[PDB]
Amino acid sequence: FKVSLPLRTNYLYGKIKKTLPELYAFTICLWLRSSASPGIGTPFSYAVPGQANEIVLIEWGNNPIELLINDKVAQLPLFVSDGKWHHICITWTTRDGMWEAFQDGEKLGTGENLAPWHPIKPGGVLILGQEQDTVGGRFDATQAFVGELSQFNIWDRVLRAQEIINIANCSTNMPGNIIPWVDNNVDVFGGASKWPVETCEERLL
Amino acid sequence: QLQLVESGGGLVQAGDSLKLSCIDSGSTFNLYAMGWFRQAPGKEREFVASISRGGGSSYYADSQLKGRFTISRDNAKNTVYLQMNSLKPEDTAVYYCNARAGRYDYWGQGTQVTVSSAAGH
Ligand SMILES: [Ca+2]
Ligand SMILES: [Ca+2]
Ligand SMILES: [Cl-]
Ligand SMILES: [Cl-]
Repeated sequence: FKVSLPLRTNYLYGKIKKTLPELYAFTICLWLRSSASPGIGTPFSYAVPGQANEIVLIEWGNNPIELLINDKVAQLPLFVSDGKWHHICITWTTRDGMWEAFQDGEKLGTGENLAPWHPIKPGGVLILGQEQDTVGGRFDATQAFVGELSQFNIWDRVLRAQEIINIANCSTNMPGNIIPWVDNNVDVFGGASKWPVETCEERLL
Repeated sequence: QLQLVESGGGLVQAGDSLKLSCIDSGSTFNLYAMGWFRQAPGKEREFVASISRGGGSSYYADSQLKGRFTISRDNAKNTVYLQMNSLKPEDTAVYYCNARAGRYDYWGQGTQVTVSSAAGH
């Protein structure tokens, strides 16, 4: 299924029902399609007490898309603000804070020194379509994501290149061992809805 | 004959300003034409600007950079500066200072500049 976020607001959003444990590494993958053109905004964000920008993917207005971990920034080589469906995976490891960015199964770059040695704080709130300024709230419409999201999954390891290809190709459907994409793990609010999603091939048409 | 140290860099928000400085410990600074280069993540080190020994002439990589950056020097302080205005995220890079005279070229170790739209927001 897909989540539909049809309008730039500070009140429509999805909420992952599960929280995160303390992560020393992760992979976050998802399909997204954005209507919005001065920047896709914020497909997802993770806020904890102490730090509302604990994990954030945000392309705010006409700026380079950024990953925040613990409010520390890296620019990613994702190019997904073309109004078409795209699959993305981000991997990261506490060890030397090394990240990788994959788009449509292809690795587009890597970097180091993003929040190195910082474990991800457990217990926070994962929001779809909005950027958090408090745990679970204080949304900003100029940062909101407008469009559709599907197959948002989180694992607590760095998936291998080959696994990402298969996910991007949807020749795999194995759910995130931490955050699975299932109906009862994805609540919607304020106008956000859920719908059957086109097949992988239909999308990329 | 030269040991350059850059400073003034750090975490800053988009739209903000910042002034780098580059200092020689020695006392023959005015022999040298001075320059700033920068290197962003997985990209080639690129020229920003240079300034003649006396500070009467300066050169920019292109008009976009010239529009927002100013190179200057103070030979009394053995220092070259880089004023950077209206900083963009794409200005994020290690900034390196560079001294040249005859066939001798010297470099500093660089100072980190990070410009983020989203950090803090
Ligand atoms: Ca925030
Ligand atoms: Ca915000
Ligand atoms: Cl709320
Ligand atoms: Cl697994």
